[PDB]
Amino acid sequence: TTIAGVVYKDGIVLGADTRATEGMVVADKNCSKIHFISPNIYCCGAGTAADTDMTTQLISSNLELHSLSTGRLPRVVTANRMLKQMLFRYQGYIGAALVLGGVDVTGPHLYSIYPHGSTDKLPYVTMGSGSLAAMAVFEDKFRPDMEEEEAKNLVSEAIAAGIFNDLGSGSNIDLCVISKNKLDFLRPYTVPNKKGTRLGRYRCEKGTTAVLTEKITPLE
Amino acid sequence: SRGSSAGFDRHITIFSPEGRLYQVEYAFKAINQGGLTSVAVRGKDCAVIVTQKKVPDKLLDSSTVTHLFKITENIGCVMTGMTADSRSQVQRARYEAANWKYKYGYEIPVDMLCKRIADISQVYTQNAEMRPLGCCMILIGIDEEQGPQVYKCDPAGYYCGFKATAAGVKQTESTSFLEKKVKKKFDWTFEQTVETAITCLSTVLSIDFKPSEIEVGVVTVENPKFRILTEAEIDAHLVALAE
Amino acid sequence: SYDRAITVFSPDGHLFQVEYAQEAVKKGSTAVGVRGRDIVVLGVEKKSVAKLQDERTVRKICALDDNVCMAFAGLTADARIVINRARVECQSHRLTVEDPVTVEYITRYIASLKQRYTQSNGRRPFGISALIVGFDFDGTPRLYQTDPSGTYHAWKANAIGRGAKSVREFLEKNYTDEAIETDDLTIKLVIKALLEVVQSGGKNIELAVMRRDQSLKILNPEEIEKYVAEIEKEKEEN
Amino acid sequence: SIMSYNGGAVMAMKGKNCVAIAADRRFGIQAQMVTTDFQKIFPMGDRLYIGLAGLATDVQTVAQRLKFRLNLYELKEGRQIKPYTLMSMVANLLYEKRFGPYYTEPVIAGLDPKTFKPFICSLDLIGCPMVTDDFVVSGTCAEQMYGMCESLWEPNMDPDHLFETISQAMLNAVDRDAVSGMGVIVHIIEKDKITTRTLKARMD
Amino acid sequence: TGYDLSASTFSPDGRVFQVEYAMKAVENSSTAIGIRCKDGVVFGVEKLVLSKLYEEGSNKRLFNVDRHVGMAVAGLLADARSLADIAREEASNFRSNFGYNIPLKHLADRVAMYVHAYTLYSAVRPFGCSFMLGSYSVNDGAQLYMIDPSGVSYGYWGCAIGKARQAAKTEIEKLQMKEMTCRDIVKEVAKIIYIVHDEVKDKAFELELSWVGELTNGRHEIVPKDIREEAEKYAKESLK
Amino acid sequence: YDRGVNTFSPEGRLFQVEYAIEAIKLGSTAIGIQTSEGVCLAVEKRITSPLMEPSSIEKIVEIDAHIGCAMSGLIADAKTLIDKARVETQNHWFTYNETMTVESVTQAVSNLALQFGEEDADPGAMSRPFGVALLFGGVDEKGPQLFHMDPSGTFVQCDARAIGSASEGAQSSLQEVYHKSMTLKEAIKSSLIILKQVMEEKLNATNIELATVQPGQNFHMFTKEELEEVIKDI
Amino acid sequence: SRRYDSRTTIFSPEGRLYQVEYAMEAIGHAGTCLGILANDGVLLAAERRNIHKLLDEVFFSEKIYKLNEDMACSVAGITSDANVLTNELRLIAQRYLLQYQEPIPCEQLVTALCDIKQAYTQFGGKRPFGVSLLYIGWDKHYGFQLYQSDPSGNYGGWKATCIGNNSAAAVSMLKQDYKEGEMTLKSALALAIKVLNKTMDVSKLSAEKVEIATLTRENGKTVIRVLKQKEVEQLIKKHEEEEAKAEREK
Amino acid sequence: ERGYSFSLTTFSPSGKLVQIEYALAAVAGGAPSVGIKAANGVVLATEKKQKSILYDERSVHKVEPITKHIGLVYSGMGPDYRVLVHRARKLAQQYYLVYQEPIPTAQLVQRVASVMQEYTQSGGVRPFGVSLLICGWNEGRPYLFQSDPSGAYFAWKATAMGKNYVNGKTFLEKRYNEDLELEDAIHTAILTLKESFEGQMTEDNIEVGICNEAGFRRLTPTEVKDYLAAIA
Repeated sequence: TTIAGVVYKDGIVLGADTRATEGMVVADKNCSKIHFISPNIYCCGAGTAADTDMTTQLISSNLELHSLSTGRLPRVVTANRMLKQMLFRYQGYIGAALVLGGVDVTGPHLYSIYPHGSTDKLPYVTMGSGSLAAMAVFEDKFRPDMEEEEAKNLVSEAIAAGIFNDLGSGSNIDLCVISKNKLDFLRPYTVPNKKGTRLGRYRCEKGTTAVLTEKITPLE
Repeated sequence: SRGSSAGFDRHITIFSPEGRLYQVEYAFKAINQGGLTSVAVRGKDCAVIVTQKKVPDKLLDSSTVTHLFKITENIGCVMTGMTADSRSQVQRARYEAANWKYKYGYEIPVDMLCKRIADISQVYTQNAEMRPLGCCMILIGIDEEQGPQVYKCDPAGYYCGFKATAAGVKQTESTSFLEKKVKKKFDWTFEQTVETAITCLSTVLSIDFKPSEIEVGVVTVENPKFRILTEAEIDAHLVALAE
Repeated sequence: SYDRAITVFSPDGHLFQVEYAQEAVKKGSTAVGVRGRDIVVLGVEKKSVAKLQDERTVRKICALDDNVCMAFAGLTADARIVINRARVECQSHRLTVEDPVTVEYITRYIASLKQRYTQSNGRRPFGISALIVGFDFDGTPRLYQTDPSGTYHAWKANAIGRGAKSVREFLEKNYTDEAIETDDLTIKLVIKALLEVVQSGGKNIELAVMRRDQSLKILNPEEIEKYVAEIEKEKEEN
Repeated sequence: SIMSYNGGAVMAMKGKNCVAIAADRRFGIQAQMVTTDFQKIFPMGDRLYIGLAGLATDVQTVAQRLKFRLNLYELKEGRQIKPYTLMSMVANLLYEKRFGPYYTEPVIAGLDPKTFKPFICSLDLIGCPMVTDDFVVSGTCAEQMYGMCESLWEPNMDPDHLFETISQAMLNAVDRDAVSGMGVIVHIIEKDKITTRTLKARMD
Repeated sequence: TGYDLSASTFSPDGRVFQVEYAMKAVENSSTAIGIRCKDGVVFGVEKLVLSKLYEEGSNKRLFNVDRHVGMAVAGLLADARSLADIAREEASNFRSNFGYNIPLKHLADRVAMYVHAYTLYSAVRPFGCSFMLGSYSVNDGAQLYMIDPSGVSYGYWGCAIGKARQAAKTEIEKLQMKEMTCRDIVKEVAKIIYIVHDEVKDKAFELELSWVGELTNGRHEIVPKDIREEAEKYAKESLK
Repeated sequence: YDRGVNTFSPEGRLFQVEYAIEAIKLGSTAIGIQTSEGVCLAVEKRITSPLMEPSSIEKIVEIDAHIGCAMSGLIADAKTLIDKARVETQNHWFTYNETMTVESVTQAVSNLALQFGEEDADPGAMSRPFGVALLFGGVDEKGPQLFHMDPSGTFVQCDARAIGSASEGAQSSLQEVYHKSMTLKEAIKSSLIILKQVMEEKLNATNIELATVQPGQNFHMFTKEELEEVIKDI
Repeated sequence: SRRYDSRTTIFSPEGRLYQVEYAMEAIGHAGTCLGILANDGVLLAAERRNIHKLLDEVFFSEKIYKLNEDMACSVAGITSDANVLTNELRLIAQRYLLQYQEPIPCEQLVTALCDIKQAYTQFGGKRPFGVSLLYIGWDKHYGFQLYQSDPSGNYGGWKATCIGNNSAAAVSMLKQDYKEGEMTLKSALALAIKVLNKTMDVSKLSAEKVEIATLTRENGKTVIRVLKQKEVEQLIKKHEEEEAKAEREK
Repeated sequence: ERGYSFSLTTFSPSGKLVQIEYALAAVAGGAPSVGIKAANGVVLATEKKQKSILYDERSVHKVEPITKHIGLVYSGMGPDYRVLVHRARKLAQQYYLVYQEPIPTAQLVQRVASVMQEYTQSGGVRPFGVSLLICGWNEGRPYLFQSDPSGAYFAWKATAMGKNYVNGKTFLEKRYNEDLELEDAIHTAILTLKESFEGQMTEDNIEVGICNEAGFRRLTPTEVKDYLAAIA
């Protein structure tokens, strides 16, 4: 529930947390909140995770069809416009707040998309429940035309702040960098949180539990 | 003299014994029925469509019979065959281009527009309940990363990219002129391209046309919006080619 | 979307499609139906016995309810769909009335279906003539015959399909009030009527009988054999 | 509360290369228990089981429709279902009812048809894919089951230890829950066999 | 057969004989002429008097499709009425969707596209009517577009549709109509229509004449009666 | 095939409707007589074989308690129109608390008539015209009435009309023996004797269906005993 | 459209239906299919015509498909019609399975297919599916049971039947050499090999020219096994040996 | 738009779809194409003979991909090929959306066959005048499918559609090996193409796509002419 994106001197850097939770308890620590769309387009989704996943899959399929028909690389602008029109057709009932980053023929682009269908092109965008911490980190340590490492560190710090100041994000950070030339998608970018081992290991063997019936049906 | 017909093979577009579609191939000569020849060429950085303007009578407003249509700002087109069919295809192309612009956020590439128009023409060819729009459209534009582009659809629908081609009664003669010109000269500038475009019509049809007897459209990489030449530019190019 | 008028009035107002459906009915298998004073009997020629064949699936006599049954003559597939639609109509009537179905009402709505197909767009009528046997509430035997033209009429006895005219003209002279008093005489009458049609006599023939609301059953092959022997006994003494 | 209307508890973890999936057996209305022999784990393949939790009617309907489309696919295609494909297909099935969602949170467990690599995943009422290597749980017992698993689960487990761990997990997660339990069914999918067992749980 | 039975098929050469028969059906009808000038567009249409029991102004071939657009028709008059209804429907739609009166150029383009749309399918037949639309605007001036039954719309300094269309065109060529005065052009239209009318071919006849232009405050209207008798007298004198 | 369902003749009429009229003369003979004391309808059954039950062979149908109808032609096609007429009469009663007038029933039947085509309306519609001529006998506020419904939709109010196989000639003879001041008994006697004379076969109670509508009584169909009572004098 | 319609969904002056007659004739010159019943199973023999060496032949079976868990089919005629028919049959069989939680009876599924085929012949204006279908299966009510259906919509239940070229000769061979009620799987298989060798005498019995399928009931489970190429070679060898033995004894 | 509800394709008295035979004749009269299988991939080759060089042969493409792992070529009419490939692309995208896994080539060919059958048995429509050679890779295996205008399909190790197609098939049979490599497959395909090119093939006139475990990819004229030089 903490995703962010930024444009640096070369292209786009996208980042996301991994604490996918339903209700109030953590359901997963390895959510894939940075969806692939095109070899030059990625999008980070927040909110109803199923809706975000279906939206990203549909956009990826539509841009696959478009690019393969036109013989050109997919555009961030066409993806953004399709997202806007579809979400607006559903009047925001698709609980998906998206950060669409990518590099196209006209240059790197970053867009903030709201579930009601509103979109905006901004150099740095944060979204999710923990969006405010990452937004503050960006407003504090953002510069125009930053280097690759500076952008990566800034996004990492923003995700770390969102993780440590929100109760719906953590346990990993995901990064994806898109440029004019190279696309990198490093999922376990940095694991700022570890787990201590169980001090007293407690294990059981057969005969510790009570079983009523056994049924073996060997397969081949 | 015993004008027999083979049922409906020669009457509606169904598969003929010779593996042909008779009403599809009638459209090729339906292009000729218009009696007008349109030839288009592209330079290294420009694309020029030159078309003779027919004036069967002074009593009609010849300033309003211009057959060059701007599909978008940067896409111009000209058609051959039935003029009503030409207007319908121009309207459909404008609709599709605008729809692509809204649905995809940027101007439609000329190749994709030609592909969509060709698919619509194939919709007519496939169906056996509609006239297969016996009209041929040729369109121009300026494309990034690829340069000036000229595309041409057809009632059959088989389109292709090309340096230069023509549609009309004397499209074969214009094709021959294009063959001889491409085998003679290769390097083309803007003025050479426009001079060759005028020379194609002049050599093929041999009319010594007046300045008002043609309508010419150009797309250049200085203001990629499709612009139509007026009488001043027509006379300038005429005298330049003459000298 | 398919709405081409198939059934149209030819010159002199003759429905040539109806005539062709009648031709298909005539070329179809032979079926007969008698309405005895106590029972109703249907007899179908199982022509081309074609051994190694499960005759259960090709049985042309199908029961619609506990008191209604029909035997067709014509197209087997149109017969099957009409039997399905008649099962639908009988069940719908039983639901909406919670009373036992009426043979005449069933035949009437089948005739209405046939007339709708004659009057419809893009459709052709059902090339089958149906003999509907059954019993009313009071146990009154009912025998009706409907044709692809849509007309249905009640008959004391009749025949449909191949040789239908010959069989019905034989029955109209062989039918007497005292000849259908008991099940034995009715079965013998139907068997001697179909004997002129079926070459085998006993093995290329199938008989079904319905009593007054008594769970109609199909006649056993041994019963058919012994009753053909009985009619031969009558023949030798007469 | 609609998913707790009937109650439920389903889990699935991974072994060294085998899989354990277990579920409660109690079926009844919010108040009374009707049947204690209800089946909640259904075979979507020879080496692939699926557990469903939530509204019992939605469980049964989703299972029937899933078996419908799965059988159609496998008859059209000629290969046993791949677990990832089954999970994606059921997730799509749940998403098709975005405005009419089935109040069910299912889990899918099994082995790769050719690799026999363990696979487990979970969904929600909309059908959100959730692939977690260690374990996935669903139902009204969610908190108890998560707490049990996050300490009882270890990587690279033999089938017998895997069964012991999952059996203890279900037993100790349903005995502290009121709308689930009354018998636990456990399926252990090993490389070349499956073992189906009923635990000696408290029936009340 | 096969090449002239429907508008959805080409001739072996690629012709549309149904549209050619529609052209025949619009040619054999009565004459209808439209002249545009620098300050107005006039229409003079020829009415066949089947019997004197008819009213003057009955079965008008002049329709008023927009607040400023007229329509002079020839061919099947019921088809002409239907096309006038379609034209006024299109004008109403444009006014509703854009808040101002439709320009004549786009009106004619849309109507011609509609006409051509019913020349493509075997489920319909091409219209048996040709029609000229005249309008005026403060920024555009006087405009006149003629539309064929095929669906082709062109601007005409002056056009004629009917039997004597070519004769009317040829004799009126002496007029430099592109910078003339609407009032006198009405009289010249009366003249040309009287000469091109064949009294022997049609003994009984009537004229329906109208203009639209700057003198009309940019709204289509019929000729006032007094100008009608004066133009009729001028035409009688020009008959010589 | 080739010719459509909406095709006229060179002289300007539907030859399909002409074929329908030809089928009308192919139909069974029916007779209707209207008098001041009611209206009578009769029809010949045309029994094919004695095995056919006379009960199911009835060409006279009740539209309402005050309306009877005689059909000639495609008797299978006539029952749908009869059901439509009855449901329309009952709708009129349900709406206006009165019995529907016979003339309005005939007009509505004409509205249903000649409504068919290939692609002209909803696909679930008629393809061919009704091939049945109808005689609507009835009693209403305008006294006894009788209407000849032609399949063309050209409905007619006629005092007496004979239709079917022996329509013409028999209708002229009926007119000659018909008067403007005949009683109901005279009407039934005349209709019965004309039908007996025009019978193609020896008629009896099992060869004819008779019905009447009276100003006081409802629509009553003559049973066998009264049929024999009225036919023995003729 | 009156002149240019094909009006394939109307009657004929003599009462027949030309479209179904032509479909049956085309099926007659189409591939060979044979179905037989044994006391412990039912066997199918399907003949593949296009046997070019360029075939990948990776499929388990070409004209033999599996309608549902306990019923198999053999198609005769247009293979694309066959594919669309087969997946429609699978769809409706699984529909019955969903609706009743019981394997769909073979008679039920055959009746449904014949209903839809008859309706498609009845109207729609389209050319009928010119494919004959031969269904085998096992059910609670009749167990092993096989049907032959026709493009006209008519079906019949048989102990054994064949479709394709020399259909009359094949059915004569069945009527001569089929032991009703006493046909084991081995003797049924031998009779099937005999038919495959005889009803298509041109291009005499070849392993790759035909495909063999069996359907049995083991432990209350319907097992559909497609005999492999080595199995078909074993059948060919057994047929050659038995024919040689019969001729030598003759 | 009304739409004819009567199928233009009808059963002849002999039962042969003579209309489909004419469609196949149009396929034969169209430009030829070949497809071939290797032990570890599929190669599709075809020729694009335009008119005189005024056509920009580079601008248009004939080999088309459906997915990253599926490509195809056609013999016949380009207008039909465009709509058919576009519909196949839609079907593959829909399958990927539903099942989150790449389309198997067999299932895609089955869907295309169903589309062709619907076209042939429906009303108001002309049968497709193309034959598709479809290459695909899935589950670490190669697949090459012939799909005819009749709507049927086959898995063919080698095929040749168009003019001289029977001779091309025989030539492939003579020069086909069961365990050849992709290099041998390219050699055989180019050899067949030059044996049936009729007019001195050129790197521009030959367009080739290769499908293997790395996916499907179309060879650019550089390596195209490189392989033609290596093959002679």
